[PDB]
Amino acid sequence: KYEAPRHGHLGFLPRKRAASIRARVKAFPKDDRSKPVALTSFLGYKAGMTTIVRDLDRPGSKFHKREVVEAVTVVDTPPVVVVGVVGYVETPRGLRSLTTVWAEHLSDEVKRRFYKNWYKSKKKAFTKYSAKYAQDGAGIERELARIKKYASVVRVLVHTQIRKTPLAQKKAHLAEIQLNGGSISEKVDWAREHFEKTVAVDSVFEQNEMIDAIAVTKGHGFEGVTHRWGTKKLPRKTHRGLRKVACIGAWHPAHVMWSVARAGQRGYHSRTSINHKIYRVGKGDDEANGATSFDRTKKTITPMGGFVHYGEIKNDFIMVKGCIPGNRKRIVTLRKSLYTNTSRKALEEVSLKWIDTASKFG
RNA sequence: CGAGAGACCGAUAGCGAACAAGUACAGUGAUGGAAAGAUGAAAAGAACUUUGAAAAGAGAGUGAAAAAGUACGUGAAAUUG
RNA sequence: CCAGCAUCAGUUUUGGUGGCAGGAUAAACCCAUAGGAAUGUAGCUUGCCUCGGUAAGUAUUAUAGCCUGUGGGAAUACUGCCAGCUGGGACUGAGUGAAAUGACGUAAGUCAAGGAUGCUGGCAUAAUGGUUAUAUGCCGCCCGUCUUGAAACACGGACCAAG
RNA sequence: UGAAUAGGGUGAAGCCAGAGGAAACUCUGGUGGAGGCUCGUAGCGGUUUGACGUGCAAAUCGAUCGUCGAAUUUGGGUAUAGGGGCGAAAGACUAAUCGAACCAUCUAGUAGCUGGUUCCUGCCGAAGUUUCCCUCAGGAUAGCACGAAGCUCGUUUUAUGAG
RNA sequence: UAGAGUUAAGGUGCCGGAAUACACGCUCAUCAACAAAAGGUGUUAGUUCAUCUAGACAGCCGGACGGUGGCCAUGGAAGUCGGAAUCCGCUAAGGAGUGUGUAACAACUCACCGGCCGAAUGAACUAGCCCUGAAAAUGGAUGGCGCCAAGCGUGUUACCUAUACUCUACCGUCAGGGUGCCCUGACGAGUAGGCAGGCGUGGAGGUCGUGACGAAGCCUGACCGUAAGGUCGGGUCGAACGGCCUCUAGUGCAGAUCUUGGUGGUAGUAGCAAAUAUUCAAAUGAGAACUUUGAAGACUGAAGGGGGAAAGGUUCCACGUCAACA
RNA sequence: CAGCAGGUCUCCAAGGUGAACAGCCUCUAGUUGAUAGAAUAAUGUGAUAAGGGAAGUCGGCAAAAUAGAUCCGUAACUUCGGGAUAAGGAUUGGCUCUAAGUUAGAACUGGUACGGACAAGGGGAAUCUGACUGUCUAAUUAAAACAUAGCAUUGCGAUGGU
RNA sequence: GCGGGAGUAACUAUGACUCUCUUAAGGUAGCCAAAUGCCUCGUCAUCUAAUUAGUGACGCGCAUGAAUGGAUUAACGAGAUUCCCACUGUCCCUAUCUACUAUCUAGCGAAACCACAGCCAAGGGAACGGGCUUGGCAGAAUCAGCGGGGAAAGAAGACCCU
RNA sequence: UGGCUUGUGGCAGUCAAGCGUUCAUAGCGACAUUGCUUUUUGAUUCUUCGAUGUCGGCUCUUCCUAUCAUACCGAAGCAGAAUUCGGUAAGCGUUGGAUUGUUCACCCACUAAUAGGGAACGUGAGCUGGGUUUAGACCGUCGUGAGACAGGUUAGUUUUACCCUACUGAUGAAUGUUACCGCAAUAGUAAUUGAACUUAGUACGAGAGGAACAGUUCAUUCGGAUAAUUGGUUUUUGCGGCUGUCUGAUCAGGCAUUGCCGCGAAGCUACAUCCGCUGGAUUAUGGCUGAACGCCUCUAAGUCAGAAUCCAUGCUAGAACGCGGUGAUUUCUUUGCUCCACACAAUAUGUACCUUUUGUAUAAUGGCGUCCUUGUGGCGUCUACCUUUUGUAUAAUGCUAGCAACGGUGCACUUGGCGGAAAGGCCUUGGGUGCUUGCUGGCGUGAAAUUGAACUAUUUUGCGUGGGGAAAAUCAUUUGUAUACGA
Repeated sequence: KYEAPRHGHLGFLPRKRAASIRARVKAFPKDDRSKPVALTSFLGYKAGMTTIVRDLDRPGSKFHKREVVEAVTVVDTPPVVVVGVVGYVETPRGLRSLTTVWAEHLSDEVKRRFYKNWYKSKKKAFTKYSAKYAQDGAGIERELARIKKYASVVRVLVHTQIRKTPLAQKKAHLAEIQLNGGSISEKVDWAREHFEKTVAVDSVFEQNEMIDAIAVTKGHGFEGVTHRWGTKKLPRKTHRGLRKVACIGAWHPAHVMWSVARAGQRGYHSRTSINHKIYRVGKGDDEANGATSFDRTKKTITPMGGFVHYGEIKNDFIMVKGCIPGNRKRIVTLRKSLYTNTSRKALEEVSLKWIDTASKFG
């Protein structure tokens, strides 16, 4: 009953498909016990990268404040629209509300979405898009919600506004998003001014915190043991056992556990990557790219031309030094970081020195 | 070749074979060699009518009975509604 | 027709409770009186040191050990009784209606003998109004053959018919 | 005894000429003939590697490798049949069988060894021990109870013999 | 062979029926649950003795004396190396010495012993509960829950307890008294094996009885009770077979990698025949990618062109069919 | 046995390119088989590439260097029949011109490269045995086994030896 | 078919030569640690980041020796080791793209093939239990995957004795 | 082979005399033994012939620490530092080559440095087949010999599709429904080290030397993220060279020889880019007040400081963990009106105690009688939950109707308000229903109309009847960073 060393990550079991295109995360990043109102996460779309030629954050370096080449995902963040701020409190059973406080006017892309009109799946009943529901009487009793003592974290059901980013569809992408803030009272009080229609981007993301890069990754294949775990080939490479593996079980006992080196789905969950440090926030048009060299390929920010398989960016973006899962077209969900490691390098803006602009190709 | 009988069978028995069993077949080849019986008194083995394309499905006649209809005794089960 | 099980009245056998007694014996749950040996508690007096106590006298306040003499108590190992009370096995008898072997008692009769059940149950050959889906709960490891020894992870059936 | 090797490279031996040499060596050209000379196809042989083995042939298929005017390859006719035929040898070879072909009969040869083997109840029910064997998974005999007919103890008291 | 009457071996906190009982006791560690040499201020009892108001013992506090460096091992020996004498001193204590210290002096402490204090303390010897010695790999792993009494000894009490024990009847063969058989003794778990008894097929001397106004059989129901398998009854048959009375044979099935065949199984799963592109339109028709025809392309041309012998023998051909069969 | 990826004597010989009968490619001339469409995982089946240059695996197995024509230049030693294409270097086609008609000599330019499809040698240094060519285990042993031209003794006068 | 025991040279160290026993009587030319060596990482030089191969000898021959022959000695090979030059997907180091299928579908239609049953940890035990004792755990309609057990597809084991 | 013992023996405790400068234990240890144990190395036929296939390594699937290195501590016959030794404690890290078949044997270059033990050593239906059970041929050694050997050499079979389970991915369905997502009662997880800037030329020393402790950065290596300044691939779509033949020829265009061969960018990726440590519980050990026990000291009362691991932070998830709301008439075993009145069929706090008949959860469990076979047949009427105990509706006056008094006590529970904020609760005005105590009167006597019937109180479900009311989608066409198919 031996062991051979840990080639590949064990605990992505089961390797379940992330059906919904936007990433979810049950364990949300807990409160900013500093900022009086925030959100927990936000929204993005994966677009492309640039080489930010700047200078180091770590100030005591041997080559301190030199020229530094760096990755950056420049993800488009249009602000999300509220349907209603749901006032989750407690009861003596559990995490149960009392009322929501609706928004009056929603967006336009609420037409096609609020349903589950898809084949081999359940509906919803005729809870369609909004008429004019509970907000008038509901807005005052969320004050009385904290007076219960039985009171929990108040949240807000949101939807996107799409075309603004170059993707042309008008059926919105849904999610609930938790409201953070100072205390339970404050994430209710200041969130009354949030449900009006649209929220702020800058409430959750302060410039130069960190931002944990969760999104939905690509489904690579039905990947075998070589790529999915990390086995080799045998150098004889004949017969049956080329890209196979050896042991799955063991003689004594016959019954093993969930470590075994088999084939199946790779990637494609709502997989969480850790503290990618936020570079800058730029609202409109600032940085460019497009340089005629081989580096890595096919995602170009305002060159001569545009991006391939996305569209040219004329919106409002947030720049994360690092990355975030998906590929082109894929809609992402940027969660914030609860444990912010390094000291916040805010107040002033971070350096942009110069950047190229030409073709990307020949 | 004929007759008679024995505590001597009634289609897995016994002569290879009860019946077109050496004949649709197989092996160069004296040879091996299976499937395989069946109405009634009289065949009268269904005219005629009606539906469907033939198959198939219903009324009507013949005859002692059609609760005998041609693949024609009695009929069980896996199989199979 | 055997076992379980049977109206209603009377009785045996075996053991105990509770009340009582004999064999045989006297300690006790607790039993008198006289003389001598002993020595505990309360109260008083006296002496000495010290603020807290102690020693001696106290038969002259009240009471006892252990022995001797005299006198008086004394329910039970074993064994039987009461059917007061309490639980059962076991026997006799009931329209009409026998024969043989008995006892004691009576103007009476009972015990004891000796003559005679009813339905299913296991299941091979001549039964009750019957086949049977079937909760819940408890018991619960099936052969022909070898060997001291296989439900066993020894051999040997889809299933039916021929031999 | 009949049929088959296109194409392509060299050339001793024999014989002559020309320059040169005392003479012979040397030395320059032509004429010419013997090849396991020699080279590539026909005919013809089998080193490596992958896929098959319930599939196309009862040892198969793909990629890859050898020889050829010599100890050359091949067809047809005809002859040799089991202790014989036959050998540069490997009992290779003979109808997928060859260390003695195959077919049929005597033959249902035989198996001191192993396995399998068909109603029930009742009466009633042991033994794994031995003298002994060219004798050992056996069996003559003896120990113990089968079956059937007719009949058969000891508890313990006096001593005697032996560690 | 069955229900009662009484109890063994052994159990009662709980899984799972029965004391969370009673009395006394060490110990409370979850002891209970392996282990020696060898060892211990847990903690209790008995016996003997040193020791004690004749001032036990501890802590704290002193005198550390004169002879004197006693003497002697030895290079040196110094109380302080080895070995012997064994005191005086001052006669209310200091030995010719308990321990440390420097080669050693130099330095220091004290049983012996002094001074405060004022009651039971201490060595042996014996016994018990504890306690130290004790490491290995899949999930409690020295119990599931867990228990500090729901542990254990000693003494006691209550409840539970073998078809045996035990009551009485019943089943099996045989004996005696007296037939017909009844009373009735002793035993009855069971494999080989023998005997007895009972059920059994084909067949038969016998054969009358039953039968076409409904025989064997098929199929289905009732269906006695000793394990063996057989009588009656219902739907139905269209000719066969038993009273009586006894004799005879190829005479009872679960099995040797067996035997005669169908049917199951993997399974409607794989296979569906060596990688020389196929696209589009028509004729005919019930049905057309396939026959057949046209347009167009892949493809080979020392053969996909041409063509004789062995061997086979009418398979060519035209006519004619779509069933079995590809 | 088979409507099986098979065994199976044996006939005839055009064009231009490359010796012939390789290859190349059209004629005379013939034809894609007794099932089919769409996507095109894991896994088994084809090629490309940075940097390194043997470091890896029983295993240079696998994989790489190189290649023609013509000229120069080149190693021990012989059974004198030999080794040589050793090593070490240099250049091509095409077109013009030499000559109004093999072939070779002069002359000019360009590209990644003149054999441009196709096609076409790795070399240096030390060492064994059977002389050479040849025979071989039919379903797990291609060799040092045995033969080989040649040589000797012995049987042995053939009416031999056998 | 082709010997033993004993004694013996300056000096560490050795036995030329000599004697004695035994038997029918005791070997030359030339070579050695083997397809044969117990003893032996023997003993020495050179090579190697270590290097016993390459190549240089040592003598310490368990047990070399001339016709089913020593020995001279050139050519030839799908046969056998090492050093040396250029170098290499074998590996470092894996990625990417491509042909065909898997996924999925139609048709007709295999294969040997028939145990009640299908958790694990501890415990007893025909002796390594999903199956038996306790305790923890364990639902069904469905498809694609992958090589660990049970021990597959199969033949009365290959060792081993009669 | 498995079992057994530990033979042959390994390890430790350790008798501790010796000997190391004095000196039983810094160290060395005569002489050996006791317990443990299963490793050197084997005793035994206990259990096995219708299989019990070998070694070193590649690859991938565990657990323990008889402990090499990382956290924490103490001591020396140790000057700091080099050197020497012992305790708490299993989360993680644990090299590259050469000799040799080969770990053993035996050597080198570094590096922070290169552990121990078991587990069918994962381990031939994943893998090599060098190591490892037969068959060409030769030598040594032995026997009369065919031939043999406890001695060596040369060639000489790894077949195929996993029945059941382990098991890794993807869909389909269960207390109205439900697109969409947060709790953390729980499940899976991640992990290491060095150098340099710099601390400091300070501590301490004869001399070589150079400690405590900070702030700062980065390089080996792993996983997840990874598509821009890198490195390459890109048959898709474009660009360079050579041969033959056809389309009538020239020519303009094609098939064909891998993408013919020669050179880029879609589409992907690394040889590459980005990122990564909170609170709680306690041990060795040291003290703190103070014992057991006049002094004393960490423990009996009393009371604190305190370790990688432990344990949680950080991320995934069938209330036993995808929480659960707004707003409202579902994919789906399956019947399906948004209304609500009457009637009917069965079950229940542990569904008791128990027992006979082919047939008891069940009345044995008001009282009395006309009828009346009679210990029969037949006819008529009916009084909670919950609690106490001998038991428990427990309840003594022939029945029924009417009236009066003490003037209290119980329950359901509307209307009206306040407040908790899901456990939904109470109180009181108007209103509704029932009960205590005492007295008095009557008991004759008849129809309308209709029928199949219940352990029918209660609760759940269903049918019949009746009056005012009423709405989402499945398919499929076409596509994605959605991709295996699904979702």
